[PDB]
Amino acid sequence: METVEMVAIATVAGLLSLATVTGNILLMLSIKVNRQLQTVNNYFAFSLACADLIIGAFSMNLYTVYIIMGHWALGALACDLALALDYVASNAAVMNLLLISFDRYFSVTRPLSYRAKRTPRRALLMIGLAWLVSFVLWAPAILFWQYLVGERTVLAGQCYIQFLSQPIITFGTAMATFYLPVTVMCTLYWRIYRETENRANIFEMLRIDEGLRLKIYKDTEGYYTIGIGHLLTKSPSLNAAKSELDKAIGRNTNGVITKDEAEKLFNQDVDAAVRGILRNAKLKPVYDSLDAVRRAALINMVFQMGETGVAGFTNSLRMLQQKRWDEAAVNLAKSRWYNQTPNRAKRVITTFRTGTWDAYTFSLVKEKAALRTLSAILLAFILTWTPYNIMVLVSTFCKDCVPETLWELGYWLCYVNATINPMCYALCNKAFRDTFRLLLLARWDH
Ligand SMILES: Cc1cc(F)c2[nH]c(=O)n(C3CCN(C4CCOCC4)CC3)c2c1
Ligand SMILES: CCCCCCCC/C=C/CCCCCCCC(=O)O
Ligand SMILES: CCCCCCCC/C=C\CCCCCCCC(=O)O
Ligand SMILES: CCCCCCCC/C=C\CCCCCCCC(=O)O
Ligand SMILES: CCCCCCCC/C=C\CCCCCCCC(=O)O
Ligand SMILES: CCCCCCCC/C=C\CCCCCCCC(=O)O
Repeated sequence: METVEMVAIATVAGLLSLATVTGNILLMLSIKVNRQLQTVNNYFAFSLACADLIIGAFSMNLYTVYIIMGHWALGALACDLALALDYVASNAAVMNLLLISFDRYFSVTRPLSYRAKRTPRRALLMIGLAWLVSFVLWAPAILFWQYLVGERTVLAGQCYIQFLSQPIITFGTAMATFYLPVTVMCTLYWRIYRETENRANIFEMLRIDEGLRLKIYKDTEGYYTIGIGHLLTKSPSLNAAKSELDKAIGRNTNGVITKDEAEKLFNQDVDAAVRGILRNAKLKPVYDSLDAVRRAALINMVFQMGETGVAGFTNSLRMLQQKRWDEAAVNLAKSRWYNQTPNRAKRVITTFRTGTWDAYTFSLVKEKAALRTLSAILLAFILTWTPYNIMVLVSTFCKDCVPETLWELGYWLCYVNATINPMCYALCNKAFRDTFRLLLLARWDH
């Protein structure tokens, strides 16, 4: 190729590599230097940054030299090893995105059961298996295909994957590395968004009715409580309540906690309440029949009265499962509950009557940094890997239709995912953005 083309491509690919190596190092150092970033989900982000660092420093630079030189000069053994390192790191990134998606899925859908298992030790176990599965699946086929076929069909001065020669096998790998992971992650995201907004509404409902307290207080029984009726301990000690609070959050709070930390505790209490409802033979048929809004009004009653208290409304529960909401509203209002808390009872009864949030006046979806990051890193994956996967799709129906140049650009677009991944964290998380700025200004300072 021309000397002018060699300089132009080397500069663009070089600057892209520099942006990839810098961004993923900044992401890794951020989790290392900042304690507030040292969360179980950020262990997977560190693992993803490791895969993206190989892509930036090794894959990108070595693939660009291969295109510029127009041939492979390092030999057949260096070639297959280079391709093995490349494919395993690229798949490890996809596996890490699946780990981020599943962790976010189980922590939102199951805040009680899953957070018993959500320790850093289990995150490290899942990270290692993800990297090991990527290796066991792609490296043996990359290196030993030539021995199983009986010949190395890749010429000297050429470096490419031998088993990806036929377009149907390329499509097979595309299904396993793109089409199936994307489908799985999208289905997981629709469930995470629906669950998050559903739980938020229960949180905002009880914030109006029961009340939210950021500091440790004593309940009616005299036990230390926090947030929306979250029991810390039954022990008559302030320090014991503080120790149990620091255990539940993971930091030295010393009495005071944030709204988001109180929401985390409340969602464990919602899971504990729903566990009791399904285990109660008198509350299970009505709960299964009610919609998301009317289920929350039943949970509201469980948080105030208790399991057996709501079960006392034999007449009312029967009319709610029969979808006769005007009838059940009359029986619910004619009780000791309505007389004790008239303002709260009317709001809950109206919720059962209408099946809407008109009694409370609710705000739109508060898209938390974690939800925004997941959506950004998933869209980043779809955007950068779509060109190559469309080329694979047209390759199956069109033999040798895709030119050498297009494959080279489609390969380079897949690597751009590694460049834009730390940008997604910076754009969605304020704690990452500030640490990125902090580390960059600290590096410029000698
Ligand atoms: C480092 C290196 C050196 C070379 F000489 C290469 N030759 C060659 O064809 N590649 C490909 C580059 C793209 N990569 C993708 C495939 C889709 O999944 C994400 C990774 C597969 C190997 C080479 C890579
Ligand atoms: C086991 C891990 C795999 C890594 C080992 C593969 C060998 C890679 C060697 C890289 C040396 C860099 C030389 C740069 C010139 C490239 C010239 C070319 O081949 O076109
Ligand atoms: C050729 C080089 C390949 C190296 C890949 C190694 C596999 C990556 C392993 C995972 C890194 C561990 C992630 C957890 C770090 C915790 C960060 C912290 O909070 O201190
Ligand atoms: C775990 C780290 C291992 C990485 C070591 C990399 C060493 C690669 C060395 C060069 C291999 C060249 C061997 C000659 C192959 C034949 C060349 C040809 O087909 O023209
Ligand atoms: C021959 C190709 C060479 C490529 C080497 C890089 C590929 C990574 C391979 C698998 C190692 C598995 C990583 C396990 C480390 C555990 C890290 C942790 O979770 O703390
Ligand atoms: C950031 C954007 C910059 C993009 C840089 C990459 C530019 C590469 C573009 C393609 C030029 C095409 C090269 C000519 C190949 C001819 C092969 C043929 O005739 O089939």
